[PDB]
Amino acid sequence: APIRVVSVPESDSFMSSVPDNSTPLYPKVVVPPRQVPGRFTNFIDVAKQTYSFCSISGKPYFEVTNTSGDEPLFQMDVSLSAAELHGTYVASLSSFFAQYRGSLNFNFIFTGAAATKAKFLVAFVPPHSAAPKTRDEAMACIHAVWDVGLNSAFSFNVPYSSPADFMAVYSAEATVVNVSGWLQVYALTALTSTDIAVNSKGRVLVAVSAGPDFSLRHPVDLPDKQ
Amino acid sequence: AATKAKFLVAFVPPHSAAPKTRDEAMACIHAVWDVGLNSAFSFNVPYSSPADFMAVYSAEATVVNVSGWLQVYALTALTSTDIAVNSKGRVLVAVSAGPDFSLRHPVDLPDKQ
Amino acid sequence: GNSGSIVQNFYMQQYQNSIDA
Amino acid sequence: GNSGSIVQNFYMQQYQNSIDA
Amino acid sequence: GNSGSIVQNFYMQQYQNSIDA
Amino acid sequence: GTTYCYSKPDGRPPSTVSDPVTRLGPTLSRHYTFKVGEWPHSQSHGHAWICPLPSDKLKKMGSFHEVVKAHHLVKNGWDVVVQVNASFAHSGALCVAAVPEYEHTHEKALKWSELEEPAYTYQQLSVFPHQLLNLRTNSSVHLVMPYIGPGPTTNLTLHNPWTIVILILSELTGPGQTVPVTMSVAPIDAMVNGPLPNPE
Amino acid sequence: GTTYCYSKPDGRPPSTVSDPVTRLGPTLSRHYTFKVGEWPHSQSHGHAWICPLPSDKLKKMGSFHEVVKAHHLVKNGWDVVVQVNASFAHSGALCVAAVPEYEHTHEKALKWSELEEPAYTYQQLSVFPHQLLNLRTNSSVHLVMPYIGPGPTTNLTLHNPWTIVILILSELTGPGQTVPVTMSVAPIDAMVNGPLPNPE
Amino acid sequence: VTNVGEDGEPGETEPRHALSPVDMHVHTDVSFLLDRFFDVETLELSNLTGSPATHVLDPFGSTAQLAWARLLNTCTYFFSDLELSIQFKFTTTPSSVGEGFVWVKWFPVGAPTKTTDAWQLEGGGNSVRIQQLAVAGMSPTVVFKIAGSRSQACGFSVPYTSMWRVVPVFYNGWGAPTKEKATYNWLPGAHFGSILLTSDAHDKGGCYLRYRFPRANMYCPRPIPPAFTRPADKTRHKFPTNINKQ
Amino acid sequence: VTNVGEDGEPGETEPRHALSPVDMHVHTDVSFLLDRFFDVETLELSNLTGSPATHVLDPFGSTAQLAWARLLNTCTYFFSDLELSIQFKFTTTPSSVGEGFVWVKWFPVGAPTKTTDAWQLEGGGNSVRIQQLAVAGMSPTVVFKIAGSRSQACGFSVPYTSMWRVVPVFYNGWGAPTKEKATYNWLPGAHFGSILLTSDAHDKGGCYLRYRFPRANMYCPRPIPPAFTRPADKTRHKFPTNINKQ
Repeated sequence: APIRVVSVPESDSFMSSVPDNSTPLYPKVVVPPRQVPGRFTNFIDVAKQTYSFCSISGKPYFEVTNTSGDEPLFQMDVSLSAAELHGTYVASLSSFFAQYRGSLNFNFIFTGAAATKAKFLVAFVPPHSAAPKTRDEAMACIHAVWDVGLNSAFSFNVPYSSPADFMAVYSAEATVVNVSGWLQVYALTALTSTDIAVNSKGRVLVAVSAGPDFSLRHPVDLPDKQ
Repeated sequence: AATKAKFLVAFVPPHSAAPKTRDEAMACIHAVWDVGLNSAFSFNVPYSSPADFMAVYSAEATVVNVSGWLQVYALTALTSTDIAVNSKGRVLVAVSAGPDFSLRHPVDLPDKQ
Repeated sequence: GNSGSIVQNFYMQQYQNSIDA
Repeated sequence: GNSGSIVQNFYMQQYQNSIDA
Repeated sequence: GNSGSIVQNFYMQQYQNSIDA
Repeated sequence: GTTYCYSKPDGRPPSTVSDPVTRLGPTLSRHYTFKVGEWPHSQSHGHAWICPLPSDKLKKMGSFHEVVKAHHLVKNGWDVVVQVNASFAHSGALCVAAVPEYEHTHEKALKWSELEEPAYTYQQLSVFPHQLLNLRTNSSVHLVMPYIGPGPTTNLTLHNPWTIVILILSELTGPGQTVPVTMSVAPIDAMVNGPLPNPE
Repeated sequence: GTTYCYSKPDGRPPSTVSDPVTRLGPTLSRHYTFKVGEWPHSQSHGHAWICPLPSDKLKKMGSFHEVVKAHHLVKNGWDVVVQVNASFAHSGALCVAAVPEYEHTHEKALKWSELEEPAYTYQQLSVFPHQLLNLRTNSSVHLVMPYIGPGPTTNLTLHNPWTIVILILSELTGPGQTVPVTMSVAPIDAMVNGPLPNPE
Repeated sequence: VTNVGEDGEPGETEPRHALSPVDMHVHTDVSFLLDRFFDVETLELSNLTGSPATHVLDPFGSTAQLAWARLLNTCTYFFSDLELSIQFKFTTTPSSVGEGFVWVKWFPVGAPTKTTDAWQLEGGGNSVRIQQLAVAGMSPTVVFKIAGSRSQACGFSVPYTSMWRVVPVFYNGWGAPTKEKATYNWLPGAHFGSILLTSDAHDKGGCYLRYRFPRANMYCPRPIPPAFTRPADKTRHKFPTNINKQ
Repeated sequence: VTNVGEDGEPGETEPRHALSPVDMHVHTDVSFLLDRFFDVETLELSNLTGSPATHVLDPFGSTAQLAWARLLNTCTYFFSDLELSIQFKFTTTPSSVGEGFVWVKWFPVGAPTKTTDAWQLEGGGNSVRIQQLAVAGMSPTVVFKIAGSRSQACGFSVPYTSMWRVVPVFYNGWGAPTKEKATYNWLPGAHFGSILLTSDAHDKGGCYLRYRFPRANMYCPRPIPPAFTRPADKTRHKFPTNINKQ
């Protein structure tokens, strides 16, 4: 009658994430009904239905002035480890995982006065020797022309382009699964105003959301701070 | 039977400090008990709290420790047929668990106090 | 989420966890 | 009251406990 | 008489005991 | 546009009070109008006006105030409209959010004040029910919030579930004058419990 | 036994107010309990305890008090029960009446007091809605009164339509102790108008 | 404006073809993430004798640079059950302990807590005394020996015992009528109960407490704090990793 | 009189709306409360040799400041089955014992009890003797070794063996025809039987007896004694607890 059993070598070990529960010692507790609004079941949903502001030089926006042209106003490399993605929800949620997949949605909100106007060219530049320095260079790439004064807000989707099905959350010296290129914003025209003495500059807030195809996998433990 | 008095019983919710006179407490939930109408009177102390359960073992006042006070005042003093024979009357006070009363979480007995 | 043994219900649902009202 | 394993009846009801008449 | 486990027949009736003819 | 915070309000009475609940009708819990403060050019991004509801202004909520004052517990939502008075030559933008259990406040508890939010907070305040108030497009924010809390009701003297945070994302530029921030608050589906003693 | 004074109460709103009227539910205008005074052997027939409703005791009417206090006009009836605590060896009788527009009061207006009624008044007080409180038969009087007044509503600060008169018809004899007179008052079908400013 | 691609008109954006699923968002699931053992806390054993204090199981307001700490701070209200793993690691010579029983007692939210040694065991002259509240009874007592133990641990599941329908991870108000700086983001009973570790070892070693949160429910998302510093403008953080260029 | 609310009339009470269920009174269930191990008693081992006495399992008339003690005194008649956990805790150096077998014998209500060492084991000169009633046989004998034992215990279930249909926790009369102060609240056989712990350890340590009462039935409730003293008039007792203001 006693059952012949063979003890596996990994026997008395711990294994932290076993797919099984411990023995219960305090049964039959019926818990009170928890009505309460706003329950969420998956972090990816709040990442997709919500936006955070980027950290451009410590502020949540870049500026256009009545003197601008050529040079890029905003530039960030496409990696969740990028600096301008620092204080964001999507970037911060990501540190819990090893890999990501999908697009990021950026939306720019021009907060310059109603008496103010400017036009922007926003480009997604794929991995390359070295990042364009002027807009005539970048305009060969995927880009959109944002004329404020048509819509004060503009959404741009940074796509996912890679031979790998997922890329790394934690970047490092450039690898083929580390970085996906750059996102740049140029001034197609400098800020014009009704009176340059009253309005000389206007600020574009830049916010990020997880794209519809965005996903995160492989939960990871936090490494030494840096 | 030759004696009569009227009582005002109030349930006072948590507050700075408990009323000292009945004109103060009568602003609260209360009932007027005229003896000589019914010799016995039942009063239900309700459960009023933001928490679904409160603590059995109280301590320095917390939000789940105490639920207020139960007070009984004399609306009128005792009257009698002869004050020399009956000068005072006693009201027995008994407690029962209410219909919605319940207890959970069995616990082991701590050091006596 | 994260219980994948056939033996996860070795103890009844009311003994193993709490029960919502 | 307080027996919640599927294995609580590993031994028959007449072996495990007493039986009322 | 005195065998009350569900596992009393872990071994077949012919292996566990003798068999009458 | 109206933004509902987490869900729409309900008039269900608290599951945890077996004592009579009084439903304050609209004509009793009315509506109150306040000036929150003035947004100046000098104040920088991250600066926020913190307005817990209500607790430092309960005394100015007339009717509602009188009723609430006399009872122990209250369950209720709020209907708030934050406005700004700026010209079409003013630039700037705020983010006005409704935060459940907001805390930072260095125990200047339940007092409307001003603080400097810590970056990851101003960047992510949009994660809470909110609306952006861009000075080139709009002048108002309208938020409606349901009762919320760890239990079915609370004591407004000790707890303010909802607190409205009006935060500067893009500084004020343009004409030299300041932009006054304004706010209307109306208690909604208010229910009151257990009457307190007479104040002698 | 319940005596209705002139008629039963109604919940109709005042014909003369085009502004929002708030109906106070029973749990808001609750009920209050007072000791009117003590009836002694020395006091003689004609002596009366005059209790205008409410006006000197409004401040002790908790909830109702808070709401009424914040509004200009009020329409409402009352449900009063006057009791007496005497033994079966006490002799005497009172007449407790509900009088509309009672006056005499030498302008100790709207204050519960004691006076000596003038004969033709104590003899005929029974002409108003009332009930006799004979000490050999009963111990209580129950009167329910509708709103009454020259106009559809009033300002309780300046007018008390109903005033309860507890009058001695047959002096107290028997055991030496006094007989305490007691009274419960409950505002009924109360309707309130026009909210007043904040008290700053 | 114009919407989709290649004319380059103002407001016009180019075509994007969304990617197909693969992972199904399984890993970002709230209850999946929390149903695993986390090394939160480490704690000292109390001697069998004296008047020890119980340790409250409250993993909520943490600052620890660990994944469970931030994660638990991502919502405003929380509900979950609990599982524990208690281990015991020597800090002296393992041969100091020849028997080493450890009594563990778990207390539901709200349980009375004053204990003093009161239960005497007698044997051949010498005697042993254990706490009033260490004895097996109403609430769970677990007893494991550390000596030859192949794992010097124990473990069990316990339910949500709070009186609140949900635990407020953040609370804008006070948990007591007296408004003391102390009772500020407070609320009594916003936890899992408390434990009492008691043993003749006590010196000789410590414990290791791991929590597992089965049946987790989170309410009202909140901002998630950074974890690392901000790199320089227009750069990327570069971390050591599995992948990395050799 | 009048009954329900807000007119304030004599005898009239205000409205109360009863609360909805939640916990379902599961925890106040008699058999649920008793089906758990309780640390009742602690006892000494007898030497293998001599004429030891058996220990009667009677948890009924207790004064112990423990939850099982009062609880068992809440009814007039009781019926339940029984489960035991016997543990063994050293009171000397664990290395004193190199083998340490412990013989446990349980006796049903009414069993004969005189024993003297009588069963000899022989081996290489030296010999070992065990009690007449420690040997395995008619009633259960359990043998466990304490030495390397990972738990130095044993445990088993046993049934209600009394001849009474119910055990009188209180008895207004005498259990014997001679009415001696002794046999007063008595009645023979109002218990669970008796055990005999026997071992070459005996000095070196003691036991720890835990009882579990499956299938409990209580009859005729009785008053429940206080447990704590009476606080001052109009005050409240204040106890240390999990909750408490920090």
